[PDB]
Amino acid sequence: AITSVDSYLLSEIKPRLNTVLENCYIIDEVLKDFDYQTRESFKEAFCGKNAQHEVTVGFNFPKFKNNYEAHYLIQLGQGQETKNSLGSIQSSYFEATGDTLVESSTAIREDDKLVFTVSKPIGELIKVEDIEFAKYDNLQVEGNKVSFKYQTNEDYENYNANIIFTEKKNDSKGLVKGFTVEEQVTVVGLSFNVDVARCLDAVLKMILISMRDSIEEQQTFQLQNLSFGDIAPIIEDGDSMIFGRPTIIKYTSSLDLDYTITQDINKLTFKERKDWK
Amino acid sequence: FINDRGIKVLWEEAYFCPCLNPDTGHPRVDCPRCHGKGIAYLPPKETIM
Ligand SMILES: [Zn+2]
Repeated sequence: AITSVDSYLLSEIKPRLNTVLENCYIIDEVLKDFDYQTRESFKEAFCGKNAQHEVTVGFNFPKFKNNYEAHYLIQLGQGQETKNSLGSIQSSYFEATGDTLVESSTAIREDDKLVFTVSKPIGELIKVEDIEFAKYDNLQVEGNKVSFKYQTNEDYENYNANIIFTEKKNDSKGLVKGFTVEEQVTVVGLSFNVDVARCLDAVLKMILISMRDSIEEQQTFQLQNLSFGDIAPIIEDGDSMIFGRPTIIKYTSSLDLDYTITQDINKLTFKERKDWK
Repeated sequence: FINDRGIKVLWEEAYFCPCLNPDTGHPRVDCPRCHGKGIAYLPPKETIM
């Protein structure tokens, strides 16, 4: 697909940041190496459900004033194409497949089959969690349902699973045409307190490490590489300075389009014609 | 003195438009209340400046 690393990072960082900040022992583990007073002051101010201060995330160049006490500024950077395929063919498909998804589901009995229901039509099934079927189990997929023989499996009549699958758009042939790009985004934790900037740096590094395992950047946005700048005053001529430490996140990812092929051939036919010269 | 020396103007007061994207923080370019500027304006007021 076409991709937007900045909007991915914003969407991914915001919930993760919230869920760490609402959970005191995570911060208590992340900041174990800092000075005791720095740790306790940060945990008192920003952390837990009762926290009176708050962190914020957003893109650069807003028209309004931000929470300069603690704010992650996201800042889309450079990139370049790095590797190309022969014919620019990144892949080919017989059935137009959408995004990868993971969904929780439960088995139910139906007509002496077990079935799992999924919210969308299954374009491909990658994994039913914790199950490997035998041929006897007569595994079949149909529409948005996975179906599974009941006879030997009655103990599992309400078994709970996670389905990893991917959507289908439509039944069509085509070529995925495109290339790989290596692209940079900068993130900086702004604070007018230097110890807050240093803690926001630690929290962001933890978040990015945790992010490396996510399906989003396992399937796309691969090879996350991190670089770190000096701590410096970002703005120097207010009533106080604003400090930050930049980090650069670099990703390798595919830019591509679905070139559908309308041509289809369903019968050869043969004829002999005679040359009398 | 000001009423003698100033020209008549219409003054309208700025405020940020509530159409700003809750994630990206940028204005919606199709917004009718503000024509792609992030700033909406209250009804005009007659003044001399
Ligand atoms: Zn508007």
